[PDB]
Amino acid sequence: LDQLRQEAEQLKNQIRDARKACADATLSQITNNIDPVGRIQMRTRRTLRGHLAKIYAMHWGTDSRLLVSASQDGKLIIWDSYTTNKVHAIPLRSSWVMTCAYAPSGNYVACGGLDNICSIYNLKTREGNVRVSRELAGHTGYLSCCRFLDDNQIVTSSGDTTCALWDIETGQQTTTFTGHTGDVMSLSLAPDTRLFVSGACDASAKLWDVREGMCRQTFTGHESDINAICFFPNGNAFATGSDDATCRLFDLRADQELMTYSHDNIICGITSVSFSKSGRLLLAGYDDFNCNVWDALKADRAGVLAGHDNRVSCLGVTDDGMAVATGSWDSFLKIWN
Amino acid sequence: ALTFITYIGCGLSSIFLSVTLVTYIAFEKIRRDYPSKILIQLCAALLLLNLIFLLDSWIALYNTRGFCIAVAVFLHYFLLVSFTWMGLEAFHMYLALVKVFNTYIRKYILKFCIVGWGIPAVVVSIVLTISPDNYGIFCWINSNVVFYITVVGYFCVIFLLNVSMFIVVLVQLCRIKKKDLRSIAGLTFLLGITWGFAFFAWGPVNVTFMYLFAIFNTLQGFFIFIFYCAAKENVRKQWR
Amino acid sequence: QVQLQESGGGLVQPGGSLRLSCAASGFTFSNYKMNWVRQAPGKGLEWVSDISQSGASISYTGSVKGRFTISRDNAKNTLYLQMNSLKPEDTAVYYCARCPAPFTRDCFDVTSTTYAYRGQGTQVTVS
Amino acid sequence: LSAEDKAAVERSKMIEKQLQKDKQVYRATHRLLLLGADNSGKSTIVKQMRIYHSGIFETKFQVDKVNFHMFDVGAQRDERRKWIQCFNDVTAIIFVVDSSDYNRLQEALNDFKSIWNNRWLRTISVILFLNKQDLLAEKVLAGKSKIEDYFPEFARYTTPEDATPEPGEDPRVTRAKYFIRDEFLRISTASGDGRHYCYPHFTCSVDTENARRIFNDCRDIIQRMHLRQYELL
Amino acid sequence: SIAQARKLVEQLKMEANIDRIKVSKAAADLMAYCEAHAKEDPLLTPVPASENPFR
Amino acid sequence: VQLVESGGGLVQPGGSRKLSCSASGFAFSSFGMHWVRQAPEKGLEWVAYISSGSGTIYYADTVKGRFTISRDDPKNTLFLQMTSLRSEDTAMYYCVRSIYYYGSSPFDFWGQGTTLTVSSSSDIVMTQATSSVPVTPGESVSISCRSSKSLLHSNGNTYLYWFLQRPGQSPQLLIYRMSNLASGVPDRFSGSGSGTAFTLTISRLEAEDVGVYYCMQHLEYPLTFGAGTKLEL
Ligand SMILES: C[C@]12CC[C@H](O)CC1=CC[C@@H]1[C@@H]2CC[C@]2(C)C(=O)CC[C@@H]12
Repeated sequence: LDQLRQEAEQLKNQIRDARKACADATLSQITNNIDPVGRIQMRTRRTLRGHLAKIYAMHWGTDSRLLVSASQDGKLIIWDSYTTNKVHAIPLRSSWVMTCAYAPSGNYVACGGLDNICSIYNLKTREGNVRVSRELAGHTGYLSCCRFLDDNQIVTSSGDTTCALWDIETGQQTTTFTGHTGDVMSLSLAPDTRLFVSGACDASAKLWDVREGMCRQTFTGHESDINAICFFPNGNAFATGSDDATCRLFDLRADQELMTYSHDNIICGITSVSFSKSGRLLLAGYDDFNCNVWDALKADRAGVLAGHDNRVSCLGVTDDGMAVATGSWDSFLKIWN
Repeated sequence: ALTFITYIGCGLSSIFLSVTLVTYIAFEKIRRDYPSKILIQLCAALLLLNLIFLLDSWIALYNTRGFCIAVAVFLHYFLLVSFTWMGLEAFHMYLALVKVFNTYIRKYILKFCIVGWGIPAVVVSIVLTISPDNYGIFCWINSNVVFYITVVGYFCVIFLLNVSMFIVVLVQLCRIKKKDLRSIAGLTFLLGITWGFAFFAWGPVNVTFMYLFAIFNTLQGFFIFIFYCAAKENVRKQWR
Repeated sequence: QVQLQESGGGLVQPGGSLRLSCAASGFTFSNYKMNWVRQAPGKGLEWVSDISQSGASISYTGSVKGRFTISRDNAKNTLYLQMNSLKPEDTAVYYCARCPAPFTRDCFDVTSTTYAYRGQGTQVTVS
Repeated sequence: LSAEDKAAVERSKMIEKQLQKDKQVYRATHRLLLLGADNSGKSTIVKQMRIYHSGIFETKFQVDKVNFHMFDVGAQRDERRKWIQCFNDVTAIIFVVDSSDYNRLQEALNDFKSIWNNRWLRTISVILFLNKQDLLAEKVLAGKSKIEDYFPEFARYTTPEDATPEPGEDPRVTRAKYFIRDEFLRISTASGDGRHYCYPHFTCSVDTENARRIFNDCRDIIQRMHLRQYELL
Repeated sequence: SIAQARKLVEQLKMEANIDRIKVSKAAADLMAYCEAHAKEDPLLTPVPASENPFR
Repeated sequence: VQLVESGGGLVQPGGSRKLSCSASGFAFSSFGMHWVRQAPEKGLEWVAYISSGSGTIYYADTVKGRFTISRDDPKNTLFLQMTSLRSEDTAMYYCVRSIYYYGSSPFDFWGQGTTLTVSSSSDIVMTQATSSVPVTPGESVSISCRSSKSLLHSNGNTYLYWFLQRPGQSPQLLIYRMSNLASGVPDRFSGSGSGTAFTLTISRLEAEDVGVYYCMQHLEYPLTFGAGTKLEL
């Protein structure tokens, strides 16, 4: 066994020497002559109220009006953030739901939590309500994030150290993604739906190819549990958020942390991370009851979105990148713009 | 005499009750629990009571029958609304400390607003219907039989409820600490336990007990501020 | 990478002495509570000791209480466990482990199987 | 607002009317987290209570007309730092202990240190159940297992003056009983600082009063929360 | 175990022989995307109120 | 999803008849439901609307004080009681299903009809000027529509709905809100317009699309329907 492990260390030594020789410059000095982002003042236009417990997760719709929000009361509420209306309410079997996704067709909403089941909800039903379209089961851990690929395929990150691509029409795993040694908290799909990064609690993020179920490449540099991960808008980079009060930007072509977003006054844990439509304003979401807005190229705060009363569990930017919805553990969601 | 302190006391009550209301309505983080929303309605009663009483003390120079009664209607209703909200603060703690479970009725504050603002609204209306002359004489009630039926007697219903819940709070707060002065003194000025000084003050027994009715019960709104707005850590954190 | 490489350990006699060092790379050592966990053969993991950031919160399990002592060094990023007098029911694989998150004293799932921020191990055998 | 907008604002208000009806259900039920070890009688505390009154099992019991949800974990892994944050607004935590065994008490104490001090599991009180008192009673009278080996502070210890021994109990058993409690309470009375409270109970396996013990403790918890709303505590 | 450590090494061998372009070129491409889509970011430059749909 | 109607017959003038449409196949409390009547050789004219979980009751001008519409949510039945029936009441009345939210499909399912034979301004005129059109299978026909008042609200949704009434069948929703396509409709149908003038375009006209085509305005509360555009062969 010791021949295997020492071989594994010198592969880590070969990778780290390859990454060190790959870094001729850094993003701090490539972007040191561009104009500063300035102060981005940003306030709440819509305080979406009506939840009964902590808003654990949300997901925007692709039309940038509809959003679903998951809470620990056993409800998914579909919201119209333009008018504060409640488009739908979805009661659940389990009130411990840790994620929800909005499909990019408007036809389905997933949810999943400690019940170890991804429940797909059919919204556009002829009979006139929401029902359980599919109880996707097979995981042996809590589902922490799920995202719809296109209308019949979903990848679910779970607490059994695995990610899994599921066919909703059959209920089965087409492919399974294994390799993480810890709890997997978040996943993010690239904007051509062929690769996805998963951030887990082993201080590493793995890029997976969804088409044959393998890990391309593993990204280290974090030093605690990654609770948040989000792709850059082009698809060549991704940022991460974790408990070490740092956010780190990882390019998929050159495997390094190009920038750490970390001040000394911040001591808490990042729970949610999402970029803008251009990837200039990395909005992160922390445990200091606040949402700091980082410049993604210069490592300075552009403003703090401070309107919440507990941990901001979820944070999402629209697909036209124009409103930010931050949901917290105080049962309120807030539309910043 | 006391008249003087009375005017500086009502002023010091009113302006620092106004600080309490602008804090609680604008800052939404200190309004989630049910004692906070009852506190706003008690402060809104006590704000409007002082302002009408200061209006009744200097704009009583008019000798018009209509408004002498009107202002005496408004001083009477705001005094009985404030007494009812003192009792509903006591009534809420029976549904928070004695009956601890199953005390979420939908529109809980709205049912308390019907009791707090409407049960006084009935009783000021019916004594005005029987004989309106009583209110219009400083315009205060001149009939003096309804002083002991509607002002004092309704207050005695509140005071036996508020003292009995004040004992129960001291009964409960002993039984944790067996198994702090700021905490007790807040419940004194929240419920009008210090309104029981009036039972000695109205009798000619001591000028001192007459003075205590003037220094404490006039500065109640000031003491609600420094025990439930200025003395809370979450309010002072959110002032920054 | 979070790499906790703990040296030391060996075939010591009963009553002997051993220092287990723990070199840590990839994280700021002064921001995290550190742990020692042992696994005796075929009876699972067991927490041994825990020192906080810059000391002053040292606590032990009962079986090693007067005997073993822990010391951190926030200069070389090194953790130490000095073992003074060893019984032969102390034979185990001793692991350098770390509190899950930084800036807190909240050590969850340190003794849990397949824990990420725990060392590879070092064998201490007493016979 | 248009014709379809004003009916959509109404359809929000019927979802207000449904969720205020479900807020009546949610506030009148009290979520409790059953988190104990495998050696302990955690499944027995499920079984005994539900007769008298999947990664999550859910046990509902009704004592004196009030609702009491109890959740314990099934298929969840042994890593317990990310899913434990979901139970941050539960009324109480039942920490069932196998007090009879001694080689796994300190693992339960380090479990108890982790729950009591956590930044999101703070303000949650723990209803401590110390199960297997009957087999602890047989073991101390047998005298086979010496507590002094695992805990070397049972020698300089004496039984407290406020102790309440049940009749027909040997003094060594009562000394062994209250030692395990005081090991479990100096964890709790060192970092809570009047934010949450520990309620220790010496319970038998087949005892039929554990619902009343939870209800008496849960009455205190919501009493203490209401006193903090006036800052009485 | 013996099975897991085989997988670790087959994963890292598959990870090591990939193509890595320089970080300065990777920094420039991320810089070029933000400058090209500068108008395509209402969070950066504030939208006029009429346009804002959440006004 | 079935909306079968009861009631209706030979009612003498000045009488009273109660019409009930039963709902087996969809949830009843979630849908705000209308009554639309069809005169024998004329078009469609809306008479009533009741919201889901009844809060606003809208009637037309000619049926305002004389008809009442009520709603029985447990029994899944929609009631229309009528008083003082004039001759014009003669018509076959449709039970109409509609939900209202963002992206919803109002007027999607219509009933079957119940024949009622009575014996011997602010409203938006939805003019059509398209009584008849000689059509052949395979060509691309255009059906025109004009409104008296502009239907483009400040939201951005222009409230125009299209219906297809087959000769012996109920009307069926084709496109709603100007051009939102309905679920069962083929992709042949396409809608356009500019707020006041409107256009429906059938591009691959088949045999089953024979019928009278109706327009709609859902902007103003009193709904009006067009005379009809008959695509005869
Ligand atoms: C307290 C109260 C009654 C309550 C009012 O809010 C404030 C007030 C005005 C002056 C007080 C009066 C009660 C009776 C008093 C105290 C007197 O007898 C002289 C001044 C009078």
